[PDB]
This record gives sequence, structure tokens and C-alpha cells, in this order.
Amino acid sequence: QSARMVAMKAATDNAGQLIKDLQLIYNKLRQAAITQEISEIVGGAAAV
Amino acid sequence: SSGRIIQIIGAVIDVEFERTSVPKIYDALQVDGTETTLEVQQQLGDGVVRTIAMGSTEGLKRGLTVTSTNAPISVPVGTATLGRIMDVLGRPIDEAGPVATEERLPIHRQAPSYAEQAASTDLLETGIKVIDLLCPFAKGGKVGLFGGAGVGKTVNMMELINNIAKAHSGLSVFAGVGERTREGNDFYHEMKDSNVLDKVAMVYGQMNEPPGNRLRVALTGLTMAEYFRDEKDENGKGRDVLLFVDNIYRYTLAGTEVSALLGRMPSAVGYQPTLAEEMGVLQERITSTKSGSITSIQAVYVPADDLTDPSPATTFAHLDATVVLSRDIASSGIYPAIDPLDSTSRQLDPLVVGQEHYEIARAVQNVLQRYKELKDIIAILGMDELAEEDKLVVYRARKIQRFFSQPFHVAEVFTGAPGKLVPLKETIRGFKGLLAGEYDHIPEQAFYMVGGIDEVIAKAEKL
Amino acid sequence: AKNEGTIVMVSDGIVRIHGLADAMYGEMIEFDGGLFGMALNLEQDSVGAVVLGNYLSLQEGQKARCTGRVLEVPVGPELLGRVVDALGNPIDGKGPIDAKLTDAVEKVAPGVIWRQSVDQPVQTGYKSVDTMIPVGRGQRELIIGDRQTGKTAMAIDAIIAQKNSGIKCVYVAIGQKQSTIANVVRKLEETGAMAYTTVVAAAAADPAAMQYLAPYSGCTMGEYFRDRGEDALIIYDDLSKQAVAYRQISLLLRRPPGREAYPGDVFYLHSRLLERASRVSAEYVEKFTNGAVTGKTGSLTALPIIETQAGDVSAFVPTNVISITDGQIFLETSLFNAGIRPAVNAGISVSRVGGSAQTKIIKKLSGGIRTALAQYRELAAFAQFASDLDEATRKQLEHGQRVTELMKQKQYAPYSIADQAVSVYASNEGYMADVEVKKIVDFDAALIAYFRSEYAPLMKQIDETGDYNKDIEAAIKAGIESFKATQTY
Ligand SMILES: Nc1ncnc2c1ncn2[C@@H]1O[C@H](COP(=O)(O)OP(=O)(O)OP(=O)(O)O)[C@@H](O)[C@H]1O
Ligand SMILES: [Mg+2]
Repeated sequence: QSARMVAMKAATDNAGQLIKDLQLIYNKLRQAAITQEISEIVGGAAAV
Repeated sequence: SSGRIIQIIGAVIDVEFERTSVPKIYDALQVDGTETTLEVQQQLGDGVVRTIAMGSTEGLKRGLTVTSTNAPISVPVGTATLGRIMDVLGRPIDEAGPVATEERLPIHRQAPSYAEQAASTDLLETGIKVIDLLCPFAKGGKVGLFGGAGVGKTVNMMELINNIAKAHSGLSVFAGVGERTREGNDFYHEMKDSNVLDKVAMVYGQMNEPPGNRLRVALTGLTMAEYFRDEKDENGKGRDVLLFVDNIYRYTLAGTEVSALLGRMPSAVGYQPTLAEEMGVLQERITSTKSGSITSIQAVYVPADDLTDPSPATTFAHLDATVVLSRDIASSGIYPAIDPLDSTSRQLDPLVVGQEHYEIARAVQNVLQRYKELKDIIAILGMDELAEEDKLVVYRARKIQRFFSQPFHVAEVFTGAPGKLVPLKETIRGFKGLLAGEYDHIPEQAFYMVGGIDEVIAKAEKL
Repeated sequence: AKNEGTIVMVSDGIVRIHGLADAMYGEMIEFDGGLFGMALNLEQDSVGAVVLGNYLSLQEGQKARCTGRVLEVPVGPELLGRVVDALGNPIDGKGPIDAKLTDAVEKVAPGVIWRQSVDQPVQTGYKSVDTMIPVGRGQRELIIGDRQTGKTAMAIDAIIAQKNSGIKCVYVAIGQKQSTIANVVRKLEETGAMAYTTVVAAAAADPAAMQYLAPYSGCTMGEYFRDRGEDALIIYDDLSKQAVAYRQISLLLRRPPGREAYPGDVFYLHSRLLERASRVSAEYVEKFTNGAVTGKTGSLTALPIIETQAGDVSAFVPTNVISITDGQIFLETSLFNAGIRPAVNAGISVSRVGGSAQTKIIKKLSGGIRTALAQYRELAAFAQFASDLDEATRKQLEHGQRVTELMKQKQYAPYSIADQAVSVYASNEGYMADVEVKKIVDFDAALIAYFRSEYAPLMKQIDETGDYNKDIEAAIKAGIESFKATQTY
């Protein structure tokens, strides 16, 4: 039982840390994504 | 001399003047026969000026005359604005009559120069134990309020408004940028009911208003606060002034909308190209001159829970203290509800505040962090099963948590208990005594809503 | 001659006119074949105007004439029970509307000094939203969810549940298939809710200008009862389609682009519309009517609806409109498939007005349900490991399961205040601790039907008064005990 505790505890901790890093990546992509479309849209405004 | 509208597209309006008499940037114009005002925003060729109207363009046609004021938007400044509600143009919206002040000031002005800065950094005493001890404020500083609704955000604002006038004989100015009308009415009526309206001046820019109104509503409050600061009483000494910003994120959003309306290449994350400059225009006029000081309290909203977003990133470069309100503490029953571990201040250093204050604050923060680390072990492994020092840390942390709470003065007409303003020295002495261990036998229930330390002793011996 | 021009360009439903020098922004214009247009761009040497109708009959070189008036709609109580286009022309074929007066479509909300605190309740018939997310007269609550997630159902149920309240209702449909609108109208007429409801429809085949101007006309028609002291409710079925139509018009008019190609003035579009749902004070009603009505306060409640793609609430328009409203109701796609038919997510849905918009008995009895739901959210993974917990936590989990199954309800069956009160009282006390987890829905109705047949006086008193005194509590307890003793489910 005690051993399971420790093992399970570790998992939870790891999961928590994992989430954090993913969040960071997500935010980056989000910002990056937006910028791209704007540029393309601006290109359309110059297409005429 | 006079102009005429030549183009109407939404809010953007193009006006044509004479070859010579072309109004400068940021000048204010007024369309005759209508209650419409325009703000110069860009200068083009052939004496054509691109402006944004403060108001609505419905029922407007090309060929209407325009008269130039040859000056920026001027607002009335004085002591007759204490207890009134005005819009961006300084017009009453409370149906209480015209403001008797006859002297006006422009809202566009350069920041004070390099040689006009204060020769030292002096702390500001508020009377709230937790704010003074762990997030000390500075005359000319800036505080960012991170909190949701239902955590007592307005009550704290009113308490600070009362405390400054009671202690430092100062005044306050409130500016609402893009606020809801319902909450504005509620706030005004709460101020009237609590009797703090007399010491404050209020300016509202509504959410249903065009972005031009919401963008230029903070400068009016800034101008009023600046006039309050430089008023010289006998023997000079100026005055200390508070300024309030209901939300600064909406200021940046209004700037973005205005930039998009005028038409220019978007920056990263769709922000306008001139973001940091626009914010530094606002945040560099809030400082402590030789005559007196202005301190600003601003509410900050983080979009998409992203601290890396350009708007909060630009905001955080000017903030000196951060006050965080947590729902967890409010449920626990400890008001005011300010987190003592997520709240930070740049003035908490041994140089500005001293050595003993720094030591006491760091010790309290360390004890709180230790308690935060130990709760989980008690929760899962079990109660007790631990050495004595941990248990002593837990008991002291609980006593400190109870001791942080204090009654306020703006709630006297509701609960009936008088408010307590605690001088810093009393807080320092009480916390040092608690950390020493003298009050290791006093019941913790005497630390709740009890104000100063001696008062704790009296409540304990009475019980 | 300043009141006559010519057409020089026709394309994609937009006509450019050369003339009309004294033409105002938003003024209506008359095309040759009994057609109307709205001006939106006043350039140096041309006027941009959208056509409110079929532009395929317009050709270059035709004439135009300015009306001299802003866009207006007929307003009155004679529009109740009728279906009309965005401009007031009937489409149900039941005859002309005997209009008495007209009102402008673009108007400004009342100032901050004329408002009033929201303290009166509005019922929708759903226990989950009536006890957790109260809606008051003058509030602004938003329903947001993915496709086929239950959004329209809830709006129609809210409209239906005003049978015995005296609140008028306006229903605006934007960019929908005509068959769906016909089915909705038929269902409304079948129940009997069409005796006090107005319907404005702009189908998917209609011009984008109509789909863009429909909600403003609907709000103008709903503002009639606010100024005269009598309450009203308005529902916009999709603001997303209005935003799409606005984007199309702006892009076709060459306004500068932005994130997702939306124009700059898009937040203002919904801001100036949603801010008109307010509760005015008695002084405003006294002044507007010139002393005809005294001591009465008006209101207007709004229930906008927004659709999100794949749950991306971070999009431009959902974020724009979330920051404007006073609350949010979130409907999940996973909960709909899992069997929770109303599919309301508790945990991310909030009401800013709160408990100030409830009756006495509902306000007293909502706390137990809120606490039980919170505790069930706290501990739910322990369902498999129930036997290993102590008695208190196991009891908490069982109570949470019973409560979360009590929230399920069927379509077209609005609950009354007495019904909700009886159900909540039976739950807050220990009465529903013996029934099985799977049979709670059957037990709840049987209990409701036992009342209204043996205790109807009491139900009428609760419905008409809303008070809560020791006497009512005793009657409710005695009735519940009698039902549990004698009848069977
Ligand atoms: N409370 C309910 N209980 C059971 N079924 C329901 C309930 N509410 C809606 N439904 C059904 O689930 C489906 C959802 O349709 P509905 O019109 O409510 O969704 P919607 O969000 O408006 O969709 P759309 O995006 O297609 O307009 C329909 O078949 C409807 O009959
Ligand atoms: Mg739908």
C-alpha cells in the first residue's frame, strides 16, 4: 500500500509539471498562429 | 477660418480647412448647430485633417460647418468637482446642475522632466496591516489589483478613499474606462450610502460609447488629479492624491480599435504598432514631484490567462506593487481578502524600508510558505505523526492568518463595529512579538477582527 | 438636385450612387421599383448604399431619391401574435398590421443616472438554471455552445414559461433555414405562447443587410414596453451570423481588415446593441409618459446565443461578447451524449446578479443544491472506491449523485415555482435517500403530479405569493410525508 502511494504520488506530480509546459507551448503557437493570418490578409489588401 | 466635413465613414471623419489655418494635432473641434465634438488625429495633404468624433455620426451630412477651439480638450478643474459625475468632456451626467468651476485645464501635457523627480523614495501609510507590512506602497508608485468579482474589490477602494482623507488629508479621483452601466450605478449608490462621495471626483466612459471616448477618459482623471496635487495651501506642501483605474486592459483595447479604424499595419498578436509608447504616455505623468505626489491603483485583466501576451507584458513594466485578491481566503472568512504570498512589492528591500521591517516580513512569508507546504501532508498522510516544530509553525500560521483580518470604517453603518486604523509601528511590534513566541498561550479566536495588538490582549483577558 | 441621384455601380447587393449631396448617415433612399436602401459610406464623390431587398432588378443609370428620415419600424401591441420581416412587413399571410406609431431603429441606451437595481425574478422552467444561474428583469445572460448542443430548445422553453407572468416576448431568427422557422412558429402556436409573442425572421436566403439589421429592429420593438412601465424579453438566436453578415458587408465596402478579416468597429456593434437591455427607474417612466403612468418601473431582458467551433471560446467574437454580458450558460457536447439532456455545465457558468434575482423560497432553498453540487465536483473519482471511504464522504457522494440526477428535465415541460420548491425541499431534506439512483426521475414527477391534484390551493398560494413562513413549510412536509406513505411510484 505504502509503495503504491509513493508511485501514485509521483505520477500526479509529473502530470502537474507536464501540464505547465504544454500550456506554455500552446500559448506560443496561439500567438504565432494569429500573426500569420494577419500578414496573409494584409497581402490580400495589396492584391488589387 | 471655418471648415466642412468632406467624408464620413463610421466614426472617422475628414474635415477640410483653409490653406494656412490648419488645426494642430489633438486639437478639439465643434460642429455648429449640433452637440458633436471632433478630435484631430492625423494631418494629410491639401489642408485635410482626419479626426474621430466623440459621440455618434447618425443624422450627419457632408457640408456642415466646423469651428476650431485651437486648443486640446479642456476640462474644468477645481474643488467644485468633488462629488459629481462627468463624462470625457467634463459635463455633468447626474442631473445635479452645472459645475460652478470656471477654470479649465488641457488634458494633453508632457511628463515632468528629469530634474523634477523626487530626491528620495518615501512610503505611504494606508492603515491596513497586511498591505503596509507585505506590499508597502510608495508615493508616486503604481499598484496593480488582480482580482475577480465578489472578493470585495469595491469595498477596498472605498476604504482606501476614506483612509487617505482621514490620515494624509488628501483627495481621490476615480476614472472608469469602458465600464458597465449597471455596475457604475451600483458603485455610485454605494458611495453615496457609505458617505465617501464628498471626498471623490468621478469620470465615466461607458461601454456603449465609441472607442474615442473610452481611449481619452483616463487623461481627464489624470488632469484632475494633477490639479489637486499642485494646489498650494498656506506654507505650500501641495497635497497627496490617489487615482483609480477601473481597468487598464480596456484602455489598450480602445487604442487598438482606434488604430484599426484609422488604418495602419497591425503589429504582433493584432496589437497596434504604438502600444508601449501609448502606455508610457499615461504612466509617466504619475510620479512624485517636489510639490506633492500622485499614487495610482489600477485593475488589470489578463487576456486568455496568458502572462506573455503583449498587453500584460507592457503593463508589468510600470507596476511597482501587485495586490492579489483570492476567492479561497474570502470563503475562509478572512476579510480583507488579500493573498499574503502571491502579493509582491518592489519596496520590500532593506534599503528603502529598513532592516527590522525586512526581517519581519521575510520571516512571516517563510512561515506562511512552510504552512502551505505542510497542509497536504496532514491532509493525506494524516494528522499529528509529526515533530513539535511543525505543529508550532502550524499554530503560529493560523494565528497570523487570523490576525491579518481587521474591521473597516466604510462598514460601520452595516455591522455597527467602529473601524480600526492601525499605525505601522503597532503592526511591527505585534508581529515581532507573535514571531518571538510570547503569545503562545493566547487563544487564536482573539486575533479575529481585533485591530491593534493591545486590543488583542484586552479581548483575550475579557474572554 | 441634392434629393435625386443616379446609379453608377451594382455589385454583390451594393449600389454606388452619384448625387444626393444632402444625404445623412443611415438615411433611407427610394429606388425606382419600390425598393429601399441604407447609406453607409459617404465618400468625397459617391455614396455607398446597401439594398434592403432584391438587387437583381436594379440597373446602372436608374434614379434614386432620399426619404429624409432615418430607418424606422412600426411599434405597438398590435404586433403580438404575428410573424414579420426585419422591416415590419408581415409574411404569415394573415393580413396587414394596423400599426399606430413608428420608432427609430438606432437609439442610445438610457444614462447611468436613470438606471435601477435588478431585484425581480424571471423564470425559465429549468431547475438547473433557475437555482444556480438566476436571471432577473433587466439582466443580460448569454447561452454559448457547439452545434446541436441544445441552445434553441432552452430559448423556446424560456419563452413558453411566461404564460402566467405578463411579460411580452420577442424572438429574432437570423440566418436560418425557413423550414426551421416554420416549425418553431408552429410549435409556439400549438402550445398557446403565440398570444403574446412577436417573431422577426431573416432567412439564410435573405440579403445580408436584413440579417444584419434584424436584431436592432427586434430590440426597438421590445423597447415599447420598457418606456411604458411593463416588462419584456428578447432572444437573438445567433449573433455569430449577424457578425458574419456585417463582416461580408464591410469587406465588400472596402473597410480596413483585421484579425479574421473583421473590421475595426466590431466590438462597438454588439456593445451598442446589448447595452439597451436595462431596468429604468420610476422617474424615467414618469417623465417619458408625461405623468400618464406613476410608480411603475420598466425592464428588458436579453438572451443572446453564440455558437463556438470545437469549443474554442478564445475566438475573436466569443471573447468580444463574453466581456459584455452579465453571465454565461455553457452547454457541453460530451454531457449531451452522456445522457444529461439539459447539458448545463456547472463550474464555469456564473451569474453576476446572483441571488438578488430570486423569490424568498427559491433564495432560501438554492444553497443546499449549490453546496451538494460543489461537494460532488470535489469528490467524484472515488465512485469506484466508495467502500474504502468513511461514512460522511460516502453519504456526501450519494447525495451528490442524487442531486445531479435530479437536474435532468424533458423538453416542452416548464416547471413552476411551486414544483421547483417542492422538488428542492424534498431533496434538501432526506426524503430522496431511499430511492435508487436510476429511479430519481420517475419519483420526482409522480411527486409533482400528486400535488396540483390534492394540494392545489397551496400550489396556487406559492405561485401567486412566493412567501416562505413556518406554515407553508409544515404543509409541504405533511404532503411529502403523505405521498411517501400512501402512494407508490
Ligand atoms: N432538454 C432536452 N431533452 C431532450 N432532447 C432535447 C432537449 N433539448 C433539445 N433536445 C433535442 O436535441 C436536439 C438539439 O436541437 P436544438 O435545436 O435544441 O439545438 P441547437 O443548439 O439549436 O442546434 P442548431 O445549431 O442545429 O440550431 C434536438 O433534436 C432536440 O429535439
Ligand atoms: Mg441551434
